[PDB]
Amino acid sequence: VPWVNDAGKLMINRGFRVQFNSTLGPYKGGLRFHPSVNLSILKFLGFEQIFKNSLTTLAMGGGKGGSDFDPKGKSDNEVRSFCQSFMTELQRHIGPD
Amino acid sequence: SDYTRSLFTLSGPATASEVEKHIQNAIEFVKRRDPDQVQFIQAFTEVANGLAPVFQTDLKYLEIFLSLSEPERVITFKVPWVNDAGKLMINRGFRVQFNSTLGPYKGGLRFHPSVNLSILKFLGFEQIFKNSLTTLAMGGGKGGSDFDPKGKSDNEVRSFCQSFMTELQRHIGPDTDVPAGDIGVGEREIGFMYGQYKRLSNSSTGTLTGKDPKWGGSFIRPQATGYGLVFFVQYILNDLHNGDSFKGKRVAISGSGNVAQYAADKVIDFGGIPITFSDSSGYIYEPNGFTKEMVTVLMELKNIQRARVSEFLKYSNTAKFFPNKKAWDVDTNVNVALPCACENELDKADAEMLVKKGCIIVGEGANMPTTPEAISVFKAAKVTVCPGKAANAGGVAVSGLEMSQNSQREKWTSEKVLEKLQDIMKNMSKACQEAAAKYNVHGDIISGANIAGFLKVAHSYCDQGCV
Amino acid sequence: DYTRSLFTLSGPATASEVEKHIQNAIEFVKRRDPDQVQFIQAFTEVANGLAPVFQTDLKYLEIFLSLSEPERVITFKVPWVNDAGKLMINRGFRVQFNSTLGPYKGGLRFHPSVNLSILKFLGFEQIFKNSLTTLAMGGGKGGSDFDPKGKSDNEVRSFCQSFMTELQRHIGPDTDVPAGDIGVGEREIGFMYGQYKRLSNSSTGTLTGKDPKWGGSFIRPQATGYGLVFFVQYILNDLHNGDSFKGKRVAISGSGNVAQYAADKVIDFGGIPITFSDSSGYIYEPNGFTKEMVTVLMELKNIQRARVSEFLKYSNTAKFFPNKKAWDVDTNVNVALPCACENELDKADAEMLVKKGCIIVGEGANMPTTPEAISVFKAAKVTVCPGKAANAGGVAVSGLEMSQNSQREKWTSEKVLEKLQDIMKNMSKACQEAAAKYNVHGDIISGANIAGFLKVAHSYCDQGCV
Amino acid sequence: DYTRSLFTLSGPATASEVEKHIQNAIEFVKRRDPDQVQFIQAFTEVANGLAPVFQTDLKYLEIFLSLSEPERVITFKVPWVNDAGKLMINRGFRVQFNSTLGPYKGGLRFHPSVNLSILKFLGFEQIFKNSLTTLAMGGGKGGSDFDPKGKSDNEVRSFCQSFMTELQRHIGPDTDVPAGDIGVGEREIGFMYGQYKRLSNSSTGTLTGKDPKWGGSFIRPQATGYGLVFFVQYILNDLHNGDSFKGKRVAISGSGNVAQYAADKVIDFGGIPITFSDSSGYIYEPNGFTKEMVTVLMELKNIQRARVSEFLKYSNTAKFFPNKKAWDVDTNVNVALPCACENELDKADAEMLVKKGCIIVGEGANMPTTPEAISVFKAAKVTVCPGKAANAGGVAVSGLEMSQNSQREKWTSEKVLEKLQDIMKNMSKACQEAAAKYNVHGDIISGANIAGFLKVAHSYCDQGCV
Ligand SMILES: NC(=O)c1ccc[n+]([C@@H]2O[C@H](COP(=O)([O-])OP(=O)(O)OC[C@H]3O[C@@H](n4cnc5c(N)ncnc54)[C@H](OP(=O)(O)O)[C@@H]3O)[C@@H](O)[C@H]2O)c1
Ligand SMILES: NC(=O)c1ccc[n+]([C@@H]2O[C@H](COP(=O)([O-])OP(=O)(O)OC[C@H]3O[C@@H](n4cnc5c(N)ncnc54)[C@H](OP(=O)(O)O)[C@@H]3O)[C@@H](O)[C@H]2O)c1
Ligand SMILES: NC(=O)c1ccc[n+]([C@@H]2O[C@H](COP(=O)([O-])OP(=O)(O)OC[C@H]3O[C@@H](n4cnc5c(N)ncnc54)[C@H](OP(=O)(O)O)[C@@H]3O)[C@@H](O)[C@H]2O)c1
Repeated sequence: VPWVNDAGKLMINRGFRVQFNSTLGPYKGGLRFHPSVNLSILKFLGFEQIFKNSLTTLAMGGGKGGSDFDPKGKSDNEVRSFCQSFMTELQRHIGPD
Repeated sequence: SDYTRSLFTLSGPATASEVEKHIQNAIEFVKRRDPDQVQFIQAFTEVANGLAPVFQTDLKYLEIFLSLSEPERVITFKVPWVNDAGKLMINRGFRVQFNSTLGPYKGGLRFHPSVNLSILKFLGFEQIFKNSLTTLAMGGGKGGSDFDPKGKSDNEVRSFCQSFMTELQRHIGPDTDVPAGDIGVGEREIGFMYGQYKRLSNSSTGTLTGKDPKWGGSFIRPQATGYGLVFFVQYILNDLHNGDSFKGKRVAISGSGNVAQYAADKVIDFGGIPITFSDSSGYIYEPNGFTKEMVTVLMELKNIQRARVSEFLKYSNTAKFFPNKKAWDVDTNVNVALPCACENELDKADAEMLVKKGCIIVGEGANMPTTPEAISVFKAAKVTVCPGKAANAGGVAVSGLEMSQNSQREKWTSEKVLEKLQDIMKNMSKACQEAAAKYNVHGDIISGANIAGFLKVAHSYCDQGCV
Repeated sequence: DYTRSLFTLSGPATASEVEKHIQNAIEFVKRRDPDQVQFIQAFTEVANGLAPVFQTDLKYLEIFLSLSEPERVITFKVPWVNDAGKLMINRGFRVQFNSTLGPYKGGLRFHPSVNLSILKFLGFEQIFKNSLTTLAMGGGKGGSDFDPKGKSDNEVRSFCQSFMTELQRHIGPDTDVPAGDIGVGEREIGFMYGQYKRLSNSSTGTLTGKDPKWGGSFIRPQATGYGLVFFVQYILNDLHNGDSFKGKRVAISGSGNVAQYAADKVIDFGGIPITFSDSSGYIYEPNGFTKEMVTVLMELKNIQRARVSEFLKYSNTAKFFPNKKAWDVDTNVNVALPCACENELDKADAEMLVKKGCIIVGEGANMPTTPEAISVFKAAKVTVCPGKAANAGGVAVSGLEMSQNSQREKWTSEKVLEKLQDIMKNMSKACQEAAAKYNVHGDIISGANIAGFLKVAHSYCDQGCV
Repeated sequence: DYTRSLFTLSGPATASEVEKHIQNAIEFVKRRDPDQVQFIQAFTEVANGLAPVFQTDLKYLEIFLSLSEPERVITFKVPWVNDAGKLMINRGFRVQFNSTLGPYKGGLRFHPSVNLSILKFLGFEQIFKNSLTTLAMGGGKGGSDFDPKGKSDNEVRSFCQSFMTELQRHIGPDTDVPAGDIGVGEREIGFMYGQYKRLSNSSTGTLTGKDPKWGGSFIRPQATGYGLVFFVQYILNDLHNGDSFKGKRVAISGSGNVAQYAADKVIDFGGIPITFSDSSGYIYEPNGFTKEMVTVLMELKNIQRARVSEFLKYSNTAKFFPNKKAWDVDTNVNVALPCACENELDKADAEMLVKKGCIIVGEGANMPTTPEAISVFKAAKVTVCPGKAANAGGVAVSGLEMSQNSQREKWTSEKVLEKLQDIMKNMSKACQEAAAKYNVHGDIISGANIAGFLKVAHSYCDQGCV
């Protein structure tokens, strides 16, 4: 995820979307922006999310995603720039169904 | 002019010691992001250290290099398939789409139980810069699976290939990502995957390379790496050794596989005399050289009989075999050394032998054949070393020519493909020479290959807005 | 003709009949777009240039009218954030005028004056210039009212990325291949290419003018100047009974890329370039500029950004005349190549050139020769090669760039140059033949109008007039 | 507020300062589109109606200006072959103005007067009318200068199919859902729907106004008239402390669909409709029209296309007055419902109605009440229900049609009617609350302007101002 901060400097962060299971429905799960984020954590949350979503009785599968992007210390405009760049790639892999 | 200067935090010239520290900071940052990707960390380190002269002119290139070390896209996916017993099996599939600045992601697929993300990232990262060296419009990538072909029936490999391509087809295409073969993926696997891709996409395009000539394949594929090595060395001899040539030169070749065989054939076309071949058991030696007829016999022994080099004495009264020794040990003057066997095969002692025997140039057919200590010996002796990442790129170069033929919907003759491969090696050799002279030192082709490969990607990356 | 029944007007017509029908067409265009001053004027000028065709068959006027409506125009909001962090909104356009002969092809202009009327006039004319190249290219034009002046590199990047975020939805390697223009050079093409590649996840020839390292072509810098000389050389051969540039004194105006490379190619053909110019004046070498002298001039203009007068420091034979046009030079001139700007060659300049011995004019710039200057040349039987054909070398090489991308093969410089020369050979022959066919022999301006129009018109009817 | 830093202007301003800023905004809109007279007037009128909002925070003026640029406008040539076998070319349009709250939504107009300025003005206002419905709908408008008058059914079919051949590329059930308007009724909706389904190979709610047999909704013909009466009914309850239509004599102007169905719903609520009108005059029933009498009037107007005077043949009690407006009727009038045309209710008409006892005006037509008429009503404390809210019933039911298509379920007539009433219930409440918050209490005209705008502006900032 390349994005330009308020100082005009290019920053590069890592984005993830773990699409774990779609048996009962579309992948469903939150996005976490935090410096601690990595594949192991998102897989653990996404794996468990399959079965919590199953318990709801609704047609929802399991997934989880996010980035190591750290919101702390960032201006509103810097968050906007990262969010737009993050979704520029993510949109290719998601959708209402 | 410079349109991206404001984007970079690191900038300006730097001393050698400042660059060494910054490289350490970059390495540590890469480690923190991927603490246990040992091969990828090592790959980032080796490429970075080869670029110190560029970083000394402008530290912005180190920031660009770090940004290139993050893949644009990595796809991991479950691959379900049913074996011949009717049991469900699950394997992991990968496609590392590392960089597309110069063109579509390009890189092979490996099916082997050792495959994991770290290995595919190290191969994909280095592949960006070799593919840049071909001068062709190709990015860098790598993929595969932990699926183990050993012990599997043809039908089981077919089942896996179809399920694997069922997911991969979603992320590749003729203008996006063109995979190829590697360990565990040869013509059988390329054929099975191409059929599945064609069926799902309902199209006939050059989305894989390594295809059969009957459906989109290219000539010169078996000969590409050996021929390209000899083409590269020939041009270095003319440009850097004032009109020198392979003509009349005794050429010690190590290895007896496809690279060694076809390097010898092209050496003969250029008038050189190949005197040796080798394998893990020893080396064979012809005092007056091997002819094309003799190479043909050796090719049959290795490719059909699967014999050792010693078997060749059965066919030649002049041949001599020396057990448990390297080709570099041969007692005769050697003017050109072509290591085409494996990494670290030419050590400090071998290089010292070769200098005394009269070696003027080394051409690497294998990957990293020359040890660091051997390279230092060659540098002091003024023996040119042609780096493998440039000299053995003929195989990937022909894969690019296969893409060109598919885009043009025209199958080229053997002669046209060969001329194009030769022209690619001419421009690659000139670019390595020019980069070395401009940035580090004249005649250091190893430095020139590192610089020329990187800079084309980095400048294009800035042209494109660093996205 | 399988489309004959679709059109009401048919058969030959007198000049007065053609004028009446053209007036009815113009009025219809005015009612549709009452205030698009530039577009109405462009439709009028092209229609009047096609009178020889309309007199043979009035059906062509109805075809011309149906071509005057763009297939598709897209206007869109472009939001972007400047370096002060403030949201700015600009208007973006892509006029996809006609795709009969190939994908919509045409440049992008970033300038505060840009509006729909201007882009429609440029896009309409671009259909017929692109037709003349003989390549499979349609016609279009686009851009934005974004003003690059005063903008940082980063602000141009932000705008370019947002602009292409919308534009990518409507373009493609087989659909619409834009290029550069005023305000859109190497910087902007690179920023837009990167954004397009990221969004489409593909590496294709959807823009031309790219750097040779990623899909670009050789000869692009030299394309317009080289093509101008190729075209004049072939017109001299075809229409002036084997004549050539050899031994001819050539007055060149301008000292930019077009003038520099036109001079280089003139020398290759044995011509003698005697002048260069800029806004300050013109320089003159009585025995000509050599390739070495041109190289010195190129260094002065491209590196030092100097005036032409600086060249006198490097040549003792050179003379500088301030505040004068190259056409004023006191010597025999056989060829005039205006390569500076529109309206640089006026009636008085043309009368001078005729007296100095000028036999042919080649337009490297856009509309350099005024209407009265063209009348003087026509009455004197001095051939004028229209810019729409003669300066088409740039768009020609952009088409060759599309071929190289489709072939995924970078041609050598020599192959591109041979391809460009063959294009200019066929263009000159088609201009000559069209002029002769319609009874205005030697009128290369008419021949260029007819050849460009007719290939589009006939192909349009072949395709069912959709 | 996460978008504050993006806007240059911020903070409160006096009324005169806001007037200066609005003038600067108008001048900017004028320079961008110098000759779009209708659009400039629409921007001016909406901006002046939002002055109270701008006074609290000038950032809302910058947001309003950014909304005035369409996200996307597509213009395209429409070729079709008429019954004589001749090729005709018309211009097609789709202004996709704003999608902040949902897919672009707005009708299509086939009329020779159609141009970009008119469609932009209608599309811009459609953003805020659709916002008022509380439904997830953006704003848009489209059509063609194609003239249906004099055309055979087959020619309309040919044009509709060619028109949708291009339009389908830019619309979709989640992208843009067009509807009917002048020149585009059931016939045209059916022809276009068939073409869209064939090309897309899908059956979705990409058009509204469809027949109930294939994706259509009940209450579509009655929606605007019924919704007008619902809106006034709730305003009477909310602002006039429990008042209602019951027992009220209602002067209605016009005799088309809006007037007819408003009269029917007035009767349902216990009101007495006393007048109808057309360009020739008005008819008057001293004891009111019954539902049966309205049914006779509907047959006369929709079949036979007769004048209102023709109703006197069917009623001995009816009186006809030539060359006069309904507001002139000599009797006590409690409610006025202008359902004919813009500017039909002028200052003199408002003074008459106040004297006759009028307590509320409900606008079925677009801008029926002149500014001077509005001044008279405010002094008399007569509430005016703005058309942009009161006549939103048609677009509201178009949204309910989208919901039924998304659910693949046809609702009963009663369920659609219930949802339409609830929408008008919430719309009236939102208008009053907006007026109260900005200290224009009881000014439903301002409350409708503010509620429609603010939902879009706040959502626009929520979404990052893209
Ligand atoms: N062909 C290509 O596409 C290509 C491209 C780039 C780089 N390369 C590199 O080039 C090298 C050889 O390629 P190839 O196609 O010739 O492979 P190959 O067909 O396996 O031949 C390798 C040869 O080297 C010999 N060898 C291995 N280890 C040896 C040792 N320790 N001492 C002496 N000889 C030894 C092998 O003999 P044994 O049978 O006794 O092992 C064999 O004759 C490898 O490093 C490969 O990665 C190949
Ligand atoms: N190169 C192409 O492919 C291309 C593409 C599109 C259009 N054109 C047209 O070709 C012409 C310029 O081509 P170019 O690329 O060579 O542009 P350029 O590099 O800017 O050079 C233009 C030359 O003309 C001179 N000039 C401008 N106004 C003048 C005047 N009033 N009197 C005398 N000289 C004057 C300029 O000198 P100063 O330094 O004093 O301005 C400069 O030397 C223009 O008509 C342009 O629109 C060319
Ligand atoms: N129906 C909707 O959902 C909808 C949608 C958009 C806009 N509108 C607006 O609502 C109003 C009417 O809607 P509608 O569908 O009921 O239209 P309609 O079916 O045409 O009815 C309009 C009525 O007004 C009359 N009229 C026109 N000009 C008049 C005048 N100067 N004096 C007196 N009567 C006059 C017409 O009589 P003649 O036959 O003599 O003209 C006709 O009876 C218009 O302002 C229109 O813009 C309605």
